[PDB]
Amino acid sequence: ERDCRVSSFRVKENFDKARFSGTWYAMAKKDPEGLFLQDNIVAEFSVDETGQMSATAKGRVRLLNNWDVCADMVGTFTDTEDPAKFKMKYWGVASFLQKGNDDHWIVDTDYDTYAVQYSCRLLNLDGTCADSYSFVFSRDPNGLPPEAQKIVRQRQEELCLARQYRLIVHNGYC
Repeated sequence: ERDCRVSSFRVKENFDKARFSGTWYAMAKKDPEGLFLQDNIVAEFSVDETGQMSATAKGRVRLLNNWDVCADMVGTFTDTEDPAKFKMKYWGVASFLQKGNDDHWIVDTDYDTYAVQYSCRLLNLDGTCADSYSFVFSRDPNGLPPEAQKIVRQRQEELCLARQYRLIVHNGYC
């Protein structure tokens, strides 16, 4: 029944930045081709007076051949016609870490407990994603409440990414 084509994905109606700001702990990730950001990923989102969102991040990274650092990132959200969809230009502090420009969309959030972010870097000829990534976000490093857990799972399914995610640990690396 449900569609798997990008342009169909729902997003957070009336997305509010302000409300969003703050610390978010990554509980689950759905890796894209060429994984970066391993685990212990904590993100600190903000917005300045203009209405411009931005954020930093931090987590383990597994460089080539086993060499794991504690990266520190920087993103800067470029709006779009739709409130929940942003163009995110990111880069790390160390000129050697990864740089890019990725679509960042807020699929769903309640602002105070969980969030579900989505990103599709390369579409297929059929409209489905050929290279995507997801983040389940939790305002608490211990998990979300059974109630939040439920919509979140509902959400992972609407993105046709269910049971594709993987638990994100916070064992204290960073």
